[PDB]
Amino acid sequence: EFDAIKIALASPDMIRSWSFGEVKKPETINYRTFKPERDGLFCARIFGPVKDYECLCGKYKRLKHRGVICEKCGVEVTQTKVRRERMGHIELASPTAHIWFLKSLPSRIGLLLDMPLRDIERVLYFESYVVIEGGMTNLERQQILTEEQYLDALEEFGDEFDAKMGAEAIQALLKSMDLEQECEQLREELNETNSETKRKKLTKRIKLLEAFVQSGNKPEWMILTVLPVLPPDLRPLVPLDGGRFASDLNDLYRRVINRNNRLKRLLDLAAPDIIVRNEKRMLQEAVDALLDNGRRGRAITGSNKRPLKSLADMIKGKQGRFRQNLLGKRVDYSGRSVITVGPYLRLHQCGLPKKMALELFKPFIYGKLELRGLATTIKAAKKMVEREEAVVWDILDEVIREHPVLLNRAPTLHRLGIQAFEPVLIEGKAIQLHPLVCAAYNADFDGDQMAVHVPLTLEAQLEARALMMSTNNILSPANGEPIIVPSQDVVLGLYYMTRDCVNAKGEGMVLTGPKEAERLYRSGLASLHARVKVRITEYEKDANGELVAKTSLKDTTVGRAILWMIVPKGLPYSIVNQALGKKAISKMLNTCYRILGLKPTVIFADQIMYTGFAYAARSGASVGIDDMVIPEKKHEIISEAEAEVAEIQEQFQSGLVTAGERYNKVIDIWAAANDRVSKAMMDNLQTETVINRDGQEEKQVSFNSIYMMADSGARGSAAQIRQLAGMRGLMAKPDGSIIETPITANFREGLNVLQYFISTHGARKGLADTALKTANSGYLTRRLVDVAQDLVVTEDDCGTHEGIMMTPVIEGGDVKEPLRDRVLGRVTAEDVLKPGTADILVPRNTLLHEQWCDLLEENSVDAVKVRSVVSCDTDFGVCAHCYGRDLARGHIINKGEAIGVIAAQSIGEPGTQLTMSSIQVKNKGSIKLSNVKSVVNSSGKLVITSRNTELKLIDEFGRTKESYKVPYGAVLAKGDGEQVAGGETVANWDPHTMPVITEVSGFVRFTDMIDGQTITRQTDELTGLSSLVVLDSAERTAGGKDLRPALKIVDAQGNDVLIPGTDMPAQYFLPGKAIVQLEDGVQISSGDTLARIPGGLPRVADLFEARRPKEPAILAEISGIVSFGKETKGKRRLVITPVDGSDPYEEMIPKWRQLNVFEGERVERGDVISDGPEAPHDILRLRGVHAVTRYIVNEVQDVYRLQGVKINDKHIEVIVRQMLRKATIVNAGSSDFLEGEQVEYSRVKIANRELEANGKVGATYSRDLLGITKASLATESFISAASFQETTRVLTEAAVAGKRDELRGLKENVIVGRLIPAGTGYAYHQDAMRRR
Amino acid sequence: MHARSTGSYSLVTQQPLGGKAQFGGQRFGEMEVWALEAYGAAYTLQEMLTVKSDDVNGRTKMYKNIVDGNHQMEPGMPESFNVLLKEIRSLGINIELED
DNA sequence: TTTTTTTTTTTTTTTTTTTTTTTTTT
DNA sequence: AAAAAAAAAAAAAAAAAAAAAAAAAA
Ligand SMILES: [Zn+2]
Ligand SMILES: [Zn+2]
Repeated sequence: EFDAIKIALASPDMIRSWSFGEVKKPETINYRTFKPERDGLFCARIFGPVKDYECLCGKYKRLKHRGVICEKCGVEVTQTKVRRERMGHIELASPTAHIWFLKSLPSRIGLLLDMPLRDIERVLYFESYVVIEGGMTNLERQQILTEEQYLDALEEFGDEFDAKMGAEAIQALLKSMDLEQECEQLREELNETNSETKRKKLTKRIKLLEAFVQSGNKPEWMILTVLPVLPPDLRPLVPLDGGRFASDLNDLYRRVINRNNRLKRLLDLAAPDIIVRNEKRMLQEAVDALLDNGRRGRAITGSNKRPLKSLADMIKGKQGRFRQNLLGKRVDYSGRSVITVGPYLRLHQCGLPKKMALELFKPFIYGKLELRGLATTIKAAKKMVEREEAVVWDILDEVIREHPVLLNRAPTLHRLGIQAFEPVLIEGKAIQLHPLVCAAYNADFDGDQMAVHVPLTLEAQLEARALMMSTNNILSPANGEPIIVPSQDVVLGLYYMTRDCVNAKGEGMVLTGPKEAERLYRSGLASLHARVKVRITEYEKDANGELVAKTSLKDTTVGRAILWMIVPKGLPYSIVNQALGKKAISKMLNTCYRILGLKPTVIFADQIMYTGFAYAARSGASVGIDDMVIPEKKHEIISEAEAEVAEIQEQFQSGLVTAGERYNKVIDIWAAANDRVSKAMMDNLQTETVINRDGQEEKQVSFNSIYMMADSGARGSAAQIRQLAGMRGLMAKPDGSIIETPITANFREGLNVLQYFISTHGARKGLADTALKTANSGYLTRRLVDVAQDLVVTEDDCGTHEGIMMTPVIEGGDVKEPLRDRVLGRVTAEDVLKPGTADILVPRNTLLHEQWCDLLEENSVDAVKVRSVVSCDTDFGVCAHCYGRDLARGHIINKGEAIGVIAAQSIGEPGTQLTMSSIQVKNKGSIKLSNVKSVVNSSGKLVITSRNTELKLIDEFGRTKESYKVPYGAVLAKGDGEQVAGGETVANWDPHTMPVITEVSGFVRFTDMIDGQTITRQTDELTGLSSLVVLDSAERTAGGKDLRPALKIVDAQGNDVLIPGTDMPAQYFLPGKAIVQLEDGVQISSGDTLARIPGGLPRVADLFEARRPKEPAILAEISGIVSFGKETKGKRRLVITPVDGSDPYEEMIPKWRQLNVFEGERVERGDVISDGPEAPHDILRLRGVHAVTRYIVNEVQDVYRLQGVKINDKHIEVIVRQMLRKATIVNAGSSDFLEGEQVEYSRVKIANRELEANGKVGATYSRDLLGITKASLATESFISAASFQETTRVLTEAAVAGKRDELRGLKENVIVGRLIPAGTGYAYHQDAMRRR
Repeated sequence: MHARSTGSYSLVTQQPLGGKAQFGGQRFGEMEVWALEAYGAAYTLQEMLTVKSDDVNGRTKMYKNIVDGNHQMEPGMPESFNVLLKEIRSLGINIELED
């Protein structure tokens, strides 16, 4: 309908434009009759008639006279709605100061005039003075005076000089100030002045002044001269049940009117200066309390001693209108009850108890009734329906013929927790709910009470049936897996289908088709499953969307062939020819959707449900005590473990071992025994079925119910069945330390008092942790949504060439996430270059869906440059191509559809599910190295002279299937560009001790080694060959402190050896506390040692907050040769000298850290200095946007994968992009924004973009990595901030800025109550945007 | 079991009451608001929080549509926006709509 | 003479500020 | 060697999770 709301400062002309009268008298109501008073708080002509089209005099009650005013009472005959709307005003003889700017803190006025707040406060309340146009006097223009020095000024300068007091003086000051000169002088001071406090206050002053210049407001408007007054209806006078009239705003306005009238009367009578001073002070205080009571000192009171309510109160606090009525409300036409299944229903449809239908649709039934004319009047229709007469049910069916409704759950974590369905009228008193969707609702049938809502407008029906419909909601938003996977029971039946018994009825014949297979099964002539060749037909779509029907014999189980019918035509048979695990069936649905679209998937899933339930009933799948088996070896294994622990305890008693070591070995052997028991029982379970084959004997997979359950993946896991049959492992204590004695017994047998007691400790710890985790996950999810409420898709394509690089992930072991998953559904930024080089494998800006991804996979594409949202160049939004596929839908994301909310919600949903040496290369491939700087040691092996080195095993194809981080000086049996057999130990090293391996070879002279002052001669008591020991700084004398321990290699001639690539000698300095092994007169080989140098959900939350770690891993700010600086000035100083750049940057370090780099090393920026936790912000400002984003996504993905839940990275991409929206300027350039000024990225981006579009230059900036909560605070949407914990500062800033608040943003549209500019409304809004 | 179609409004605000002892209605939470926002469904959220929890023309005309058999809404604008706007106007604040 | 006002019969967290210490230049 | 600016670390102040009778003023 309209566009961005505009805020600004009120003006007296604006005020009188809005107002339509003055309340010159303080009366409210006659209180003898019920008529009002003329020009009172309730007035007729000023506001309007109390009643509908009735003059107060009563001259014109007729609609014909609408609009024309009477003359007896001068009342415009009109609806009383005008009274709700018409403002008013009060003329103020003296200017009144606006309290909001007086105590905004930072007070706008105090710092606009550049004046302290105490002084201006004293001046306002009429106990001081202020110089106005001081000119050629002994008095500064800004100076304040008091009574005695006011008299002094009168004496010396009773002439032209003028000094005033109070709000009138402040108004004169505000009129007598200049804007452009202030900007000029302040800019000059900022350019020249170099005091940081001065710089800060000046940038604040200049930003405010230049904004106000940008604003059309005038400073005197900050001073009130005419006071607007509320319409009477919004300040109602409610008569209680008796002769009494209880709103305090009426009292405040009455007091203000009385004070103003008395001030006018005194001025007419010309009361002395002190009396008018006091009256003005009282009027100012009255206006202040009216606006803000309690903002000033001790507030006025209401009833007895309790404070009354002011306008700020009306707007602030929980009772404030934003927090009062824009929040979780209650809803009519809503219901709730506990839920049941009714499996015979369909996922496109839901149950609903008949009574709920009766009460919910009363107006609908009334409309259909009066349409049929069964009872014309509404009251009779109400009587008919409450009587529950016969015909009403026909009407109910008619209205329910097509009228979907919303079903909801209380803990609405992810968006499927609300969902649209078609009701069917069901008897009873509980809601039948479709089975599979419950898993999406994660709502067990423990007694969960779900609620129900009903859309009203046909557009809402369209939205529900088109958007919130189960048919339209089959895949998760977090990722593409079908959320409709069957959960626990029907999966058992299907597993029972596709499993073979070697010999039974119906084993060893042939069938022409599945139909006779079902016929024979139902006959009981054949078993449910047996290997049998049967002819089946498939219908393949390899052609250009054309069916090809082929047929052939296939060996299969009877149940499997019976299942084949339910498959749609498109799919093949190999997919069903397996055991059909939960993952297997999940990918079955995945294939069905990916090949045959949606409706065939829906029908297929429905029939899967029905048939699997039916045949699970046929199964008689049971469970019994005998069905669990305890291997006899459990007794023997436990006996062996008891003997071993007794032996180790005796060994400890013998003193060979310690208590700690004793306990460690004991728990190790207990765990090993438990593993043996687990293997024994699993073998006993899986293949227990040993039977004749129709011959002698055969062993097959077991048909015990428990193994069918576990292997089917219906419920549980290996650990739980391990608990059921065997020992339930080792329990920890409340302190968390694992207990020495495991749970020797198992559940099937009895558990002693103690084992149950400890298990209860553990379980209760888990329960309390679950409760705490629930609360914390809820709070964190709240944070994630509120930070990301704004972001929305607004453009298709940013036309950007720039994107992220995506590769598989290897932590130092197996690849944990492949390239196919990370890249799917995403539009490539750069084309794919296969290693058939000079091959554009795919276009440059195309979406990558499953067929393309598989093409890439078989093409062995390892690293792909893909578009990302962070790289999006969308002004005030995001480009669709930057975002790629909209998961939960097939097509690319559509225009307008917002994604921040769904991203936050998806990432937050599993917050409940979260938790609160040497290397043996396995694969065979050639050796590649990264960050490579190595040398052949004396022994001939390859050692690495680069800390950040990493080894890749280039596979036979060419891709890096294995990657491992190589520490320093590692032992390599091979080298780069060579071949290593699979399973050959090349990666090995000594993790302890930091080596002093030498780059070059030559005599090792004592260059700068002072004995007895710098180093000490410590003798070894084992062999005899001692070693010089370098002390630390503090232990030695200060004289030896500066004397460095240096090891300079020299050739046979004694001259320095020039290291290749440079001329500096091979000096190898040492740190403190270093044992210098070698001595003078010894030549060394290359790579030879010289001396012996001695998480859960909160983690994710901190990563969002990006909190600095306890000991950050310091990185190199700037590239260049490193060097040491001043020593022990609290911290040691390092300086990097770029070879050509500027050196003087120095960095302090607490030298107690185990440093990494040597003194004479030349490095690139963003290079680790101290090792440990890594901050994000350093990565941003040194590596860049891509590095920090990649780290964050990798870590969070690792966490969620560790917990077993998968989430698409794009959600983290968008939350990170929002997290970094702000930035700090580096230079103003041609732009007017100040140097250190902090500004939102998009603003300066568009600004310098347009500036460079002209001949002018842009500006330099630096993106800032702001914490999520801080970013939420720092948002241009002040309406959001107004509803965010405060109104005073927010509205002061908005008014002084006069910001035209974009409808962009999400909560704000809800807060004002207008439509979302995200979904349909977006499109609608565009029409409005097209209209304007 | 409990539901409601058209009962009494709360004294402090024109919103449905809650609970069973008093004939209230189900409570729509803010996470449910976020989920609605998650779906593209726009009119649903607006009417649910506006006419199913205010506008005199909106609810009256909805009654007329439903009794007439029409299923359609004039969204208009819910007067609470006007309450806030004129409250701000009473303050020395020039806040206004735009084209 | 009547009505309104004044007086007598809770703890935790965060942020803002101020003081002291440390670094730098004269 | 000494003065002054800047840093940061501690402290505390602010925010958020009742009726009856007498005196004074109109
Ligand atoms: Zn009249
Ligand atoms: Zn873009």
